[PDB]
Amino acid sequence: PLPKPTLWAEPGSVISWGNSVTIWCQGTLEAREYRLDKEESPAPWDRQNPLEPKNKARFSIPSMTEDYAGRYRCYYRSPVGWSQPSDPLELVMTGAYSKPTLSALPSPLVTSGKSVTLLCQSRSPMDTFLLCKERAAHPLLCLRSEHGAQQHQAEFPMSPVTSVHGGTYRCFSSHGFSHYLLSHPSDPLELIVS
Repeated sequence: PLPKPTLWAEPGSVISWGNSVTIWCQGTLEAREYRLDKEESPAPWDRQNPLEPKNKARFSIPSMTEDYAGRYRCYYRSPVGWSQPSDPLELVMTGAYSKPTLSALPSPLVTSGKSVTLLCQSRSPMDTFLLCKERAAHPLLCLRSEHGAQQHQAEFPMSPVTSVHGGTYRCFSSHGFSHYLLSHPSDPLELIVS
């Protein structure tokens, strides 16, 4: 088997509508041709006669839209044949829906040891809500509230609240059936612990 190439995105896998992202696939110097499949799209989604140095291929997305969110796999051909496919790359878009609101009950000012509930609310019916703290770069990996029935809010109970929980939070809403399409992030909520 010809070993799979490596795939990544710059700046990364979470891109706001209208912003730029580049998908990079790196095989070897023996690569004669790179191809990218997008999940659920006709194959191949794109292709490149590498050059480049034939070491890597660049797939540019100048202006992100919902048509680009989802997963991608890269495979390449050398004189020997076709490679195994790369691990899939998830490309998440924010801005598919209006921003939700994020608030703290009873207050974002919390006494250490007590509890608080963060409330994320959406105008559009949503079944998935994600609560992310500062420095969380991958919203899909954040605390998640999933529901069968559509909702207009999700609660994130936090207990106990201590110094470590202090910081800035944002929430996102989505539908689980299109989980790579997120709302705009909510305005930031600063949790202040005393």
